[PDB]
Formats: sequence, structure tokens, C-alpha cells
Amino acid sequence: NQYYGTGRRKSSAARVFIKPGNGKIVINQRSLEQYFGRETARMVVRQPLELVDMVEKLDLYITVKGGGISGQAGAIRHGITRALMEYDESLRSELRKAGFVTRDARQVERKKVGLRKARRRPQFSKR
Amino acid sequence: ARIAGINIPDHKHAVIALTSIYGVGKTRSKAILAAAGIAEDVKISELSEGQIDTLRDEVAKFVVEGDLRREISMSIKRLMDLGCYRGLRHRRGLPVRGQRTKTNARTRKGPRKP
Amino acid sequence: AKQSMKAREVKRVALADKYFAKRAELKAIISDVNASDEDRWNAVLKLQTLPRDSSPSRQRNRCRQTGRPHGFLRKFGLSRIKVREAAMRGEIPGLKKASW
Amino acid sequence: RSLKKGPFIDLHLLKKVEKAVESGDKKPLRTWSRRSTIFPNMIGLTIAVHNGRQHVPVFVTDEMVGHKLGEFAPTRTYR
Amino acid sequence: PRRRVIGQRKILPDPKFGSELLAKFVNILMVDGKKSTAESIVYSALETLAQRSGKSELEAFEVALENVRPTVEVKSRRVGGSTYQVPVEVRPVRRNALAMRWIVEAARKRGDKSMALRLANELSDAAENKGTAVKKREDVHRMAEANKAFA
Amino acid sequence: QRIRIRLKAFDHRLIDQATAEIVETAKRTGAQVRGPIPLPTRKERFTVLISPHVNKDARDQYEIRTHLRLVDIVEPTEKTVDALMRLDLAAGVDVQISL
Amino acid sequence: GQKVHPNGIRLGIVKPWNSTWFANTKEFADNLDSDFKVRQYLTKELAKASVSRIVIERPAKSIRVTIHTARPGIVIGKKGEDVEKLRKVVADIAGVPAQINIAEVRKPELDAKLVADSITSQLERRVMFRRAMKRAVQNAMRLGAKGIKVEVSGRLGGAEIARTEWYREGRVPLHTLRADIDYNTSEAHTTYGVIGVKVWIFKGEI
RNA sequence: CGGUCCGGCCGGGAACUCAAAGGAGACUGCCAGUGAUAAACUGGAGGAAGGUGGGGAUGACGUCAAGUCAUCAUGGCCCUUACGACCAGGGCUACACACGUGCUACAAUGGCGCAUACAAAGAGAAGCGACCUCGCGAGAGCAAGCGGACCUCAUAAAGUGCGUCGUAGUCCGGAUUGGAGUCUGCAACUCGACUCCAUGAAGUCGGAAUCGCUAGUAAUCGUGGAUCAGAAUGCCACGGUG
Ligand SMILES: [Mg+2]
Ligand SMILES: [Mg+2]
Ligand SMILES: [Mg+2]
Ligand SMILES: [Mg+2]
Ligand SMILES: [Mg+2]
Ligand SMILES: [Mg+2]
Ligand SMILES: [Mg+2]
Ligand SMILES: [Mg+2]
Repeated sequence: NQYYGTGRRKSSAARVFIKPGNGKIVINQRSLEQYFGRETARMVVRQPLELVDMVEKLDLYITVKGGGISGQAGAIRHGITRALMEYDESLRSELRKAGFVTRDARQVERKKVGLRKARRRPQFSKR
Repeated sequence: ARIAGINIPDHKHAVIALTSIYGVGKTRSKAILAAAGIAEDVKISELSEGQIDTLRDEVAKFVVEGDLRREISMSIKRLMDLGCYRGLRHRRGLPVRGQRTKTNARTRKGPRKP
Repeated sequence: AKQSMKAREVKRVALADKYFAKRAELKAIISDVNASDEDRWNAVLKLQTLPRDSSPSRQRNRCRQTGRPHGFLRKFGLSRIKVREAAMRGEIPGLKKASW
Repeated sequence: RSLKKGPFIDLHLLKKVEKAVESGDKKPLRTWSRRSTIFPNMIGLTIAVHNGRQHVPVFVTDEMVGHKLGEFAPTRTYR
Repeated sequence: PRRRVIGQRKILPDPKFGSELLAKFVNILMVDGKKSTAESIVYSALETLAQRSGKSELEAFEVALENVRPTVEVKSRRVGGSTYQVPVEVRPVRRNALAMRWIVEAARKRGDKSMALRLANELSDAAENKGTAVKKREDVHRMAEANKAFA
Repeated sequence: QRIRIRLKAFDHRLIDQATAEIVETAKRTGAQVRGPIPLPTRKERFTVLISPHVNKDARDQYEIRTHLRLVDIVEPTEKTVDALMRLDLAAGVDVQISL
Repeated sequence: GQKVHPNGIRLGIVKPWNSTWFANTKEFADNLDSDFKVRQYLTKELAKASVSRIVIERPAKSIRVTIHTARPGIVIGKKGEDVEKLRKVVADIAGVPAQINIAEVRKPELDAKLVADSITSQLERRVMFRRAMKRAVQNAMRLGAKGIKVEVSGRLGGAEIARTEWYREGRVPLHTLRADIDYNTSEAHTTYGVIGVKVWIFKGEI
């Protein structure tokens, strides 16, 4: 049976499936390099496979919907770590230290009435 | 280099070199090089006297330089003699098209004075 | 608004359904058909002879109780002021102060 | 400015231009129709175009064709 | 900061060499929230700086940073209507942040073809202490040694 | 074939309570019942000026939540059709019958 | 400062709608003006009949008006004499067929609209505003009101300078959404101007 | 999993994403230090979340005879063959100037050309309007679906890859004006938006002075909506990077 974990950051939602053998990464029926044009986005999904060892130990089939580049990339990072604890549960200690278990609750703040943006107040004039 | 309206085009790329003429913008410059069979990303160097005259004959079709200047000046004077709204505004040096005069009209009016 | 200004809108509505709904639309679409008559139509001319107030674009959206021409909302048919008054009294269904 | 499918002209002014050709040149044609396009059958006529208060008489020329009657009638006084 | 005593936000390290100091550096250079184009100028400048100075990318930065790093600075304080400049010893974390801030501001004020070139030539000038960036530490030094009595 | 019912109401604790009546009346009178499928709520938002004159930044914000419920009954049994027909539903709930 | 409408803020929390019908963007404008018009008639016709609330719901292509009244006898009449004449013109105003229901308001001294309308009718009879308020408060508290607040604004007793006077007894928590606050307004059209009446009745939490 | 027109597209599967109703959870509760053994704060564990977790709604008694008789209501006053009422044209858009709020800039962290990856929230029948066709284009003709997690508005743009320009009032910047059009509307002269061709102002980072913002904020990048026949750099709302 497949080892599953859901990961989300901002409006992005990523589903992660783990099966042992090889070091394959398939994102939305595409390659890791083919989907993300930035290497900074490529390294964050590699992060959970540093503390917990893998070079060619386990494969991953991933699908992500919504958000943007770092939004999707950050969501997958949360999903891998959730699928990793689904497989072991002793890895929790190593995953808390790196802070990958934590769901980044930082969302874009609503636009408010009387304000140009979420917090940006229009230019005041005394006279 | 020397094309139609006396002007001496610089030794830059073909498309930008042709925009130097009064009456030829980005679109006309592209259409002239496409009709004469010349590349857009090539400089004035290598472009022999045999490739220059074919562009001069190509550019000769549309009104350019001094011939264009007087044509624009004729259509402006025509409006002024007629006595229409459009002409009276060219006569007074103010925004013709309908733009506000209460403020920001400094392009047509000129720099402010107390 | 004024009683006369309210009355003016009634006239503009009554004439909008009389002509520019069943007759003037027939001569406007006719003044668009390229296949038939490219010169001799008079349809552009006979549109002028029809009353002005008959055109649907000549009507102004006014508050159904007060008559206010500004601050109108089509969903309720009222001005921002009377919308607030009726919303707070619970007379507007499913409407309440929202937060997110 | 306007769609190539017919230039505009008021019927009350159009009939006044027709009545002035057959009956010969009269006094200035008192009209409020500033929105009408000048036609070739108008050249030589004196049309009194309103400005808001007074009727401005403008002698119709060949070059005035295509333009509106209100262009030759200034609406705002500025001195 | 009247009542509330806040700490300091710990930013993620550099995606290339894993330096937190370079991650602060890319952020200082970064503009309009474009991290992608920001690190692109910082790495291209480091590549052209280490190559034209004798490798050691992390060390060639440190040499240029040691010359711009300030020891003391003045603090505006109005005691009796009069504004006195009090010389205060700057903390080690702010020491680097100010040193980096002036490198980015001095390269921005340069007339070179590109920002990767402007940065590289500014880091070269600072490595030999002869630029706009080192002068900003010098002017801050003369300001401190003058008001030395009000310490 | 299949009978599709679409429910619309502004109150949520009214739509799923009237849906509970339709689902229960159908499953009791012997029919295959799919759903209650909760379809997305359309949130119509309105921002009005609160002052009768000037005072631009002061505003009142309201919404109209249009809740949706989809109930699909697979078996068109006469015992189920007639039972659903003579069902006293809430007045503030719209019922859309699709064949 | 400026307070939020006590009824409006509690809608969906502890207070119900006065219009429970559903419509789309198409007929929402037409039904809302029909709801005004039907209320306009009944408030005008049953003015002496002590009407506190009016609930309008639209079952299919019909109108179900629920009149909340302190005097049901005069609203009903002689064995459906008055209900029939109302239902007849309500069906004419709405277009769709009409069905009128009458709801009995047990303790009127606890209903905001009836307390406000009493004060309003009293001011128009040339009674002292202080006496009118004090009686409203005392009547409410002795019948089990957990709290009460009554306000009267403008040219009080006919005075040239307008004032805003208010009395309060018990607990009136206007910030607790959980709290059952019955709020209503009424206008007294006096010989020396308009006098506004604001009443708040706290019936308890949850 | 079975079948492939390699499209969840069709049987199916109710796992998962999501949708929307109900429920759990965080209370300084635990540990340690500080502190009058108190309140509290600081740090740590566990935890998706920690000290009001993030945001909103909610504005006490009152203050300024503060704003609104032009939303409406209304005391008093004033006009009542006119201060009322109908209509055409005009004005609210004038222009020696001054001030306030914004948009767009002055460029290589950028301009242009081609290729290309990833959103969110909305609106829609007198409507949103695909596909196809014509036009360089704004658009036009023809005509499906959809009162809508189904259909349409609608291609997100920043970003990434390659090529070009090489510090030049420039392949920066777009004002102004000339010519020709498109659409809405009885009707675009005064005074609409948009396109095509040509034109190519000022401006190379702003004196005295001054404003916003403490985190998914500032900064920047696009998207939608109300009003609306048509008319957004304004307003209200949305996510992307950060
Ligand atoms: Mg040119
Ligand atoms: Mg009136
Ligand atoms: Mg209009
Ligand atoms: Mg919940
Ligand atoms: Mg509170
Ligand atoms: Mg005053
Ligand atoms: Mg340009
Ligand atoms: Mg703060």
C-alpha cells in the first residue's frame, strides 16, 4: 500500500505518494526539472530527503493545484514529510528540528476599506 | 549611408536605422525591409550600394521628410482658415482633442509664467 | 427627488416598451443588415421622428422609494441609504454584515 | 468618430436644405441641429447654428463637408 | 518598540553555499520582491569577482566586508534643545548589515553597464579599501572621533 | 431514468434540514438516493456608504450566501414520486426538478 | 459615538429575518418593492391596531403575511370581517394570491416597537416625556425585562434648543451577540417638530 | 483497477484534492527561570497552531450649536398664470494660475522579439457569448453551450529559456498633434472609449519641507466586480513573488 501525506502552503495544495525503490520525482505527469524553472524551488522539495536518507531509496508521485512557484514548492515539502511519518513515525523528532511538519499559516491579508492595500494607508495631507 | 530625405542613417541595425526618417516608424521600417528582401538584424556594413537603392525606391512610395512636414502643416492651416473648433485651438495653442485646461495642459500651453 | 423628475421616468419607461422594444429595434437591426438595402432605407431618418424618451438608454436608475438618482444598486432596486435601513430591519433576505 | 454605415443629418434641417435649393437662397436658416454632418448640397447656404443663446450664421464652403455644424459655433465665451 | 521587546527573524540560508550572511545580502540587494533576479546578480558578481581575484568565493566577500565593517557610530539625542551626537559601539550583527547596505548603495550609485558588474567592481574596490562604500565607514569614523568627549 | 433536485436557500440550517426531509422520504419509500451533495456557496458581496453625505472611508459591508444542495434519486418508483410530490417544504427554499 | 443597529448585527445570531423568502437577481428588486408596499398599507391601515412586526414569506407564487399584533380582535374583526378586506387588496398589491396570519403579542410592554409607538402616541397627546419614559421602564422591568433603555431626541416639551434624554434600568449589554436585544424606533410628529424614540429591551442571554 | 482515439475520456473507485454542514483543538494547561511563594513575563516541550495564533465585525459617558432640510422625513419661513411645469440647444469638461490625491516615467534589478511554467476571487438571459470565418487591428458575420463546481467572460502577469540593444535623451519615456477607422447610442462638434499609420514634449531620479508601512506587511505583478447603453490611472475585492 502507498504511503500518503497532504501538504499545503498559501493557496497551493500538494498530494504526496511514497513507494520504495529509485529516486524518481513525478509532478503533475512531468519531471522535477521540467515543472520548476528555479533551482531554489527544486532544493526545498529535496530538503526532506536530507535528514531522512534517500539517494535511490524511495520513489514519489506528486500532484499540486493552486498558488504559485514557491507556494507549490513549499506545499510539496509539507506533503513529503507527512508521507514520511506515515511510513515510520520515529522521524517526527528529526522533522520538527528542520521545521517541515509546521503548516505555514501565513496567507495574504484582505484589502480593507479606506486603505489602498491590506495595510497601505493613502497619503495624509495636513493642509 | 544616405536615404530619400537627405538624412544620414547611423551604423546600427536596419530596422532602427530606418526609423530615423520622418514618416517611418516601427511598422513601416519592418514592411520596407520585408518588401526589399533585407534582414532586420543586419547593420549598414556589408549592405552594398545595390541593397541601398532598392530600399530608397521602396521608401519612395509613402510621403516622407519635407514632403510629409508640409502635408501635416497644410491640414493644420486648413482647420485654422475654416474657423472650426479644431482650428481655433491650434490658433490659441491649447489642447485640441478635448483635454482639461483647469490644470495639466503644459505640453501645448508651454512652461508656466507668473 | 422631485415629483416631476419621478413622473419623467414613468414617461421614459412607458415609451420604452411602446416603441424601442417592438418597433424601433426592427428598424435598428434593419440599419445593420449588409445583404439588403445599401442606400435607400430611410430607417436612420424615421428613428428620429420617434419620441426621444422612447430610447432605453435615456432612462436613469432611481431609488424605488425616495427617487435618488445616485448610489443605486440593481439587486434591491434602492439607494445605498435605504438599502442600509431595510438591511438592518431584516427586510432584505439573506443579507447581513459580512466579515472574512 | 462615427461608423461608416451612414452619416447623420436631422430630417427637419434636411427638409429645410431641400426647401432652400428649389425656392432659392433666403435669409439665415435658423437651426439648433449642431449634431448634423455637412453634405455637398449645402455649399453656398447661410445656416444659423445655435451656440446656446444666439444663432451664429456660418457661410457653407466646400471644405466644410464632413465636419459638424457645431464646430463653426463657439459655445463658451473667453476673454 | 516602546513596551514590546522583540527578537530577530531567522531567515533561511543561501541556496548555493548555505550562508545566512549571503541570504541577508541577497535580500538587501533585492527590489520589488524579485528574489529570482536578485540572487542572479549576486552569484554573477561573485563568479566574476572570485575569478578576477584568486578564487575562494566566501573569503573574497569577507575581505571586502572587513574594510567596510564599522566599529562605532553616532546617535542623535536632544538634551537641552541642542542636538548632541553620542558615540555608541555598534553590535556585531548590525556591523555586517551596515557594511553590506553600503556595498549595495555604492554599486547602485556606480556608472557601469550592469548591476552584476557594478557589484563586482565595488567588492574589488572595497577589498583594496578605495571606494564610495569604504568612504561611508571613514565619514562615520571622523564623526565618532570628533564627539569623543560626549561618550 | 434519474430525477435531479437542486435546492437553493439563503439560510444553511434550513436547506440541509429540508434536504434531510427529501432524502429520508425517498430512502423510506424505497429508492436509490445519491448525495446530499454540497455544491459551492455563492457569496454576493455589497459595500455601501454609511453617511448620507461625504465621509468616504466609513462603509457598511454585507453578503448574500446562496447555499446549494444536490440530491439525486436513481429509482423513479411511483411510491417515491407521489411521496416527494406531497411534501410540505420550507417557503424560503427553492426546488429545481431536472428529468 | 456611533453605535451599530442592534437588530441588524444580531441577524442570524439570535434575531430572525422579517423577510424569509428566496429569489434570484431577476425578481429580488420587484419582491423588495412589493414587500415595502404591502407593509406601507398595513402600517397605515392597522395604525390604531397596535402592530409590532410584519413577516413576509413567498411560498411558490403566493404571499404569506404574518401580522404580529397586540390587539388581534380589531385586526380580525367580526368573524373574519377585517382579515378578508386586507387579504383582498394585499393580493392586488403583490399580484400573486394572498394568505394572512395573525400572531398574538402577549406582553406588549416587552415588545420594542409597541413601547416606542406608545411613547410616540403619548408625546402627540401633549404628555410629559419624562413621565412617558419612566412609565415605559417601570412597566417593562415589573413584567420580567432583564434590562431596558429609552431615548427621546429633539425639541423636548417644545424647547428651542434640542436635547437627547435617556433612562436605563437593569442590564443592557449591547456588545454580547448572544444577548436577546429587541430594538426599535418610532417618530412623534409634534407641533414643534419631529421627536425620535429609541428603545432597547434585554430579555437575557443565549 | 479493466479499455484506449492517450483527453478522467469511459466502465468504475469512494482513497485522495476540493466542495459545505456538524464536531474536536490552545486553557499559561505542563516544565524551568525571574518575580512579594501573587499577578505576569521569558524560555522550553508537545503541537497544524502558544501566550488576545493571523485577519475582520463589534466604537462606552460624552466632545466639536462638527457634516447632511440636495436620499428621505420634518417645525417655521418664502414662491404659488411662478422659486412650479414641458421642450430644443448649451453649461457642469471654460483656463493667467495655486494647492491636495493618484497614474506613468526617467531605464540595463531595464526595453523589445520568440518560446514557456504556476493563481485566486468574481460576473452572466433586454446577459456571458465559445468554435468557424473575414479584417494588420479595434471589431464584424455566422452561431454552440450556459440562469451555470458542467458553459462563457479569460491568454494571468511578474517569473524562467534564448537572442538583441551596450549607458546614448537612447530599440528609455510616452505627451502632443496630423491622417484613417471601429463600437455603443435618436445622436459621439462642444465632450466617449478603443484601434491602425505617422509624430516622438518634458523628464538622466526631484529645493525647503513631507507621507505610508513591523510580515506574508512594505515593495512590485497581474485578475475580477459594483455603478454602467457607452464611459476607471478612482473605488471595492483577489491572489503571485516577497
Ligand atoms: Mg521616425
Ligand atoms: Mg418629495
Ligand atoms: Mg445613464
Ligand atoms: Mg468547521
Ligand atoms: Mg469586544
Ligand atoms: Mg455649524
Ligand atoms: Mg517604447
Ligand atoms: Mg501596529
